[PDB]
Amino acid sequence: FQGTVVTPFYDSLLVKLCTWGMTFEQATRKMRRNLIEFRIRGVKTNIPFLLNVVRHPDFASGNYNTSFIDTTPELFKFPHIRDRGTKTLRYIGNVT
Amino acid sequence: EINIQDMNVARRKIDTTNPEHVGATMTGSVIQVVVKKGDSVKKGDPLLITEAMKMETTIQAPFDGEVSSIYVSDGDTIESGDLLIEVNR
Amino acid sequence: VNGFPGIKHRDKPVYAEPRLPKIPYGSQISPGTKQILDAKGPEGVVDWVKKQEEVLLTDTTLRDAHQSLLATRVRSKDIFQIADAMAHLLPNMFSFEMWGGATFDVAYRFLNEDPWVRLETLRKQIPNVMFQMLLRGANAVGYKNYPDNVIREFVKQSAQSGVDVFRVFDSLNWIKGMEVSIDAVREAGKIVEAAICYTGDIDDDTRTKYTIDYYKDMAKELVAQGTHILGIKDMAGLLKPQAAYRLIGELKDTVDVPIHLHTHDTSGNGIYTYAAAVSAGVDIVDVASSAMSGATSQPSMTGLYYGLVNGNRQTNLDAQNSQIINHYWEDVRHYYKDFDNALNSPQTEVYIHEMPGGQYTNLQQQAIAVGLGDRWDEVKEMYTVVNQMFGDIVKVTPSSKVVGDLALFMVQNELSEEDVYEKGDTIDFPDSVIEFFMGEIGQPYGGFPEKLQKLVLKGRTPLTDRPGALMEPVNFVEVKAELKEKMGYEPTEKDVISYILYPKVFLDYQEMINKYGDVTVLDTPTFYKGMRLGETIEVELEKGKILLIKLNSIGEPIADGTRVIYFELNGQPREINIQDMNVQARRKIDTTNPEHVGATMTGSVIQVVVKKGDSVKKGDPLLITEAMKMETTIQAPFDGEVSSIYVSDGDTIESGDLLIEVNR
Amino acid sequence: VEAAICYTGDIDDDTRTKYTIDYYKDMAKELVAQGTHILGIKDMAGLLKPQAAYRLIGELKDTVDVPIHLHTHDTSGNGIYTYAAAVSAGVDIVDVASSAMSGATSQPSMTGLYYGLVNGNRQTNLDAQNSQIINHYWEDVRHYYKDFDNALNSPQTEVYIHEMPGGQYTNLQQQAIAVGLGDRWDEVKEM
Amino acid sequence: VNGFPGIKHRDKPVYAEPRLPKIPYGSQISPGTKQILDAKGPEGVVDWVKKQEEVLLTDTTLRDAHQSLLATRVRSKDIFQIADAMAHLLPNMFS
Amino acid sequence: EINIQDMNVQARRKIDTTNPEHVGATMTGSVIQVVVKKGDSVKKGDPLLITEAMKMETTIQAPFDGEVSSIYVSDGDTIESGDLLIEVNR
Amino acid sequence: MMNRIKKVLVANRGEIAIRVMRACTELKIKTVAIYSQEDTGSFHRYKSDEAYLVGAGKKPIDAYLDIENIIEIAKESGADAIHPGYGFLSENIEFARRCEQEGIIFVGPKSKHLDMFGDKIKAKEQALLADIPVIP
Ligand SMILES: Nc1ncnc2c1ncn2[C@@H]1O[C@@H]2COP(=O)(O)O[C@H]3[C@@H](O)[C@H](n4cnc5c(N)ncnc54)O[C@@H]3COP(=O)(O)O[C@H]2[C@H]1O
Ligand SMILES: [Mn+2]
Ligand SMILES: [Mn+2]
Repeated sequence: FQGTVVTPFYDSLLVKLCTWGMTFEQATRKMRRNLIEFRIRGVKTNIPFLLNVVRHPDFASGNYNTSFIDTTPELFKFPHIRDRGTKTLRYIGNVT
Repeated sequence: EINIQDMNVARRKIDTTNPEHVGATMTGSVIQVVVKKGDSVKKGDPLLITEAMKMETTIQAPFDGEVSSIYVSDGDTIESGDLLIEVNR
Repeated sequence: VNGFPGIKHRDKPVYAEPRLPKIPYGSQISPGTKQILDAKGPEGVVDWVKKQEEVLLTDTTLRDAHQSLLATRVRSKDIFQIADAMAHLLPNMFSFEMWGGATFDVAYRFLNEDPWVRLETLRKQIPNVMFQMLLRGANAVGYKNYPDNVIREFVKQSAQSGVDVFRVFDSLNWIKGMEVSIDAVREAGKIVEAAICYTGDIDDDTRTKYTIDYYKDMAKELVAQGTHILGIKDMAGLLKPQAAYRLIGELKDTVDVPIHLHTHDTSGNGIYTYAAAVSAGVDIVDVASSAMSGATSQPSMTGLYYGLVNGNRQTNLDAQNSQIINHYWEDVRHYYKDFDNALNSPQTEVYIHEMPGGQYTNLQQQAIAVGLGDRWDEVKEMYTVVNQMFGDIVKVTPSSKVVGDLALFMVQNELSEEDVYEKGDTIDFPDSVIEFFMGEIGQPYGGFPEKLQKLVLKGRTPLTDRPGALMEPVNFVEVKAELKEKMGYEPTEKDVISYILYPKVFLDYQEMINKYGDVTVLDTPTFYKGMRLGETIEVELEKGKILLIKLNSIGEPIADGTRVIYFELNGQPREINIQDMNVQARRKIDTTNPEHVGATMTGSVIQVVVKKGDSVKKGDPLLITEAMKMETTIQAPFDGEVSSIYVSDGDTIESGDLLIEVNR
Repeated sequence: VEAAICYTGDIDDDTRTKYTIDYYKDMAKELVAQGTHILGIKDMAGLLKPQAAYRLIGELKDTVDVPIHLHTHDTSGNGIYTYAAAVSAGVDIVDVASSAMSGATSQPSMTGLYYGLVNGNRQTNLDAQNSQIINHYWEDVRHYYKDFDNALNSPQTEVYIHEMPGGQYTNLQQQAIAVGLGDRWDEVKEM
Repeated sequence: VNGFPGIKHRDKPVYAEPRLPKIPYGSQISPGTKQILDAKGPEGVVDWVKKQEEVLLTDTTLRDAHQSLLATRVRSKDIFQIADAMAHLLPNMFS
Repeated sequence: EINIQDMNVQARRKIDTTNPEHVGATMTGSVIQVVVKKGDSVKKGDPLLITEAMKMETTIQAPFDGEVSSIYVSDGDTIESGDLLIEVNR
Repeated sequence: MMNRIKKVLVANRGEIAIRVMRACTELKIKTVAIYSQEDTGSFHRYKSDEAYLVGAGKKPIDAYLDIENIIEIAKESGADAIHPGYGFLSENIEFARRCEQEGIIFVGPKSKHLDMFGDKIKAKEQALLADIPVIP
């Protein structure tokens, strides 16, 4: 929740996000949107990784198994953050 | 919240409930600060050295961790309870 | 923001968490005197006491100790916190003195909490040891005289709510004065400990008024009047050790009830006097925890234990346990520093002036207040003189106040004893003196001095009976109904009695808890000092229901001094408004917000025409401003409600300054 | 020369066989032999209880033929009572302070002692009123030293367990707080 | 400007002037134990003590009392100020 | 040295104990009412101001005959014992 | 609506603690959270009718494994049942038995189920007995 302090002692879990559809594909579209729509600032999250999983066509297909993640190194390439906001605030902060 | 270094510039007390807050034990001044923000430290490691009627004491890390904010500088006058350094677990 | 009333406003210190005893879950409380009383009544307790070879102890830590040292400010929260350990660790006390004296009105008046609640809560936490109170016979815990039915009702309630031993005294040693209270305690099934106040010096046969025979005869009368235990109340700490041995020794040959001695350690000889009393066979003595003992308080319980452990007669106290309870008070006492102003060394002048423990600190205060701090020694000398003027009286609340009021009055007006006798008919004496000589606090031993009575009374006619016997009984039904209208809902019997005893403060209390809630729950440092920036506290509303509160920042004041305070409560950000009663760069309009009304030009404010909350229409006048003395009227840009105001008449302003906000 | 014996332990407890009355008596004899004019008994921790004082002084008066000078601290709150016993046993000289600088870890009040004894069979030669006058000065002067008036200033009966002399208690709590052990002051006392 | 070493730096309070005893000009100091010592030595003092029925008093106000309560900080100025009254008003102390 | 009224104002002074012209707060509280103005002429015992201490009122009196000088407090002002409140010239 | 369970102590933290508290409230059951020192600000503590510090003095994970203190709290609060969520004590035989001893319903299977499905071999033995395939 906004204002919480995550500690290192227990699980990191912030929220379990679940999506439903009449079909798996419908549920998949929603998982994608919702993962992207989340805004969480002050700590890093695993969302970039979940998105990679949920967008990967092996996931969409429904044919994956125990080894999928461990043998799919594309899942560990991440887009560069766009943090134009944050930079703009550093500038404003600095002149101020 | 973003951090900005103020190039051209009341003293805070420890929140007693938080053990990450390292406080002055006694009234005096700070002779030397031995660590930097970000440094990694182990239980008992030296954080800073303080003075009390000129008799030196070394404030130690209460546990293993990473040094966060520093609220005092060499020379600074201090009173018991003053928050000096924060050490994240 | 504004500090606590009556003290220097200073930052909340960083306090040590108090040392609490670890009581293993499911340890059982041992039964003690409360069980004996519940089973076999007063006489069963009395019989039990007679059997005890050891000296028994009453513990005054929860009442008299802090009345003497900390102006009765110890709050309930701090008392409830240690109560459970007291039940487990100190189960052999005769009693805990925990109610009466000044605690009743101080609770309501300065602590904003309810003494009945204190009594009832503690009663559950300590079910094994008798509870004891101090009752002024004539008027209970009140500030004046009250009809008999009031005194009777108070006692009835006190007894029901859990008081077991009533130590009943009268300020002049006037037995008649106590008769109602004594009878009501008998009627209620509880223990009567009627007390004789000690004064003078029975080892000096120069002093023929308050002699051992006086004390012995008074003992006999009180047994006859039907006390179960005989109290000796040495309120000024005047009873020296060799006098105590004789006095107790002789009283044990004279009456056949147990004796209960109460002293103060003002002179530093309290323990020694207790040692003598114990050799003479006294049954029970009054002690406090070490850390709340000494000086104007009771002697240390643990100090007494060790003073006697190797003698022929001991106390039944577990030293180590008492030491553990004591650690708590060592720590808690720091909270009350602003009230720990008693000098706290021996003070042997008491043997000359005879001011009781509390009144010394108290009367020094009034003397300093009134500009006489430099002449405190004269005032003490005058107290002594005035006591002689009154024929040598017993001095304890309220008789003591009379002697004090006159002593001040005469130093303030440069008046000698002779001047009073010469010019008394043309001098207007303080009301307490008039009331005293009218007999409104009862009849002194040896009667009033005639010459001085006539000169104070100024024709008025004394009474010779209990002021209260001649008072109209109170109609409880009528009062209850009056109070219900005032409170806005149905009061309890206790509410009613308190209202009657203390009407102004009772209603001030109600106002206060309607506005701020039951602040009794707050930890004492927060009660007295609020919070530091960045601090987090935990407020226990109730078992299991805790508010976790953090102070984040304090906003800048607007014109009327209102500030926004920014808290988090249980993770919820909360902003509340507080008027800063004593305020020691000006904000620009946010140009995007048309609710912001800004100075058009550089000048000053002549007049503000509206108030926060006022309702306004497009074009209405908000304020008038000046520019090289040519006036302009700033108008409402639209219909709305006036919000915050950032300027005051006279204020200098520059174009762009935010002046007023007008909500749509 | 007032050579002194430091008092420790508890001669009324015959569990404790090291520092017994005979120890004190033998040590008295040696010091007279070594040529002291007055015998000092220095009870630096305030451990000498009243009944022990009576015996100890009483017996020492039968043992040596020099005057005895008793010094205690009022740490436990029983100093006066202990002085009263000492005086009944014929002690010659005792150590007191002005009221306002007395009690707790200091000496018992001179004026308090005077009044504790004035009606007994043996007195002090002090002018009460004059001592009270001197005492007013100290009542006022003591305020100047508030920043050093950090002694706890109530009775403290744990001294009978730990036996820390008067000064060192305050002093050692300081070092403990300094070194981060303010929370564990009870452990330190046990140690 | 900088405060005194070892204490919280705070404003000087406003203090009461200490109550000093008024000793009339020309009052003479009574002789006490120092005279006995000067005349008849240690053994003269010892003999004097033996004759005393009353318990004698040594006053520790100027040393041990403030060593215990005020960390020995009582300054000479405050000690000299009362010393003359001590000589006149407390002349029967052993020491 | 010249006096200028500061029309728009944005630690409190203690009595010099040696100067009896300095009238000081006896106790900690606040000021209910100031009864005199700078320049007013007063007699020993006359009321200067009224102060509060846990809501119990006291009236600070003129220590002697004289002329009221500077005033350092206003109605409502919080005060601590020793604070200089008013000066009364002889 | 319920029979015996008027109040439930949720012996957990975080997500699952909140999950259980929501279910309870929907069934008009009162709830008791517990929280370690280090979770004093954790938001599960805000979602219960009552809350109590648990495991004072213990290391952080141990705090929510303090059987004695949890029971004390359950007893002192009048809890009829304890829901252990997952992790922590949810599969602990001792804790479940201890609920039994105090007459407090353990929201879960029986102690013997925890026993039999605790060691992987006796579970496999039970699968075999139940006649379902297994891994070599
Ligand atoms: N003849 C003797 N035998 C044994 N020990 C003696 C003694 N004379 C004095 N002491 C010791 O000195 C203490 C105080 O003697 P004091 O007469 O000063 O003070 C005494 C005295 O004022 C009075 N007291 C006690 N027993 C007494 C008696 N038998 N006759 C007269 N007064 C007595 O109570 C005080 C406390 O007596 P406590 O024994 O508690 O404390 C006694 C005891 O420890
Ligand atoms: Mn009393
Ligand atoms: Mn010493």
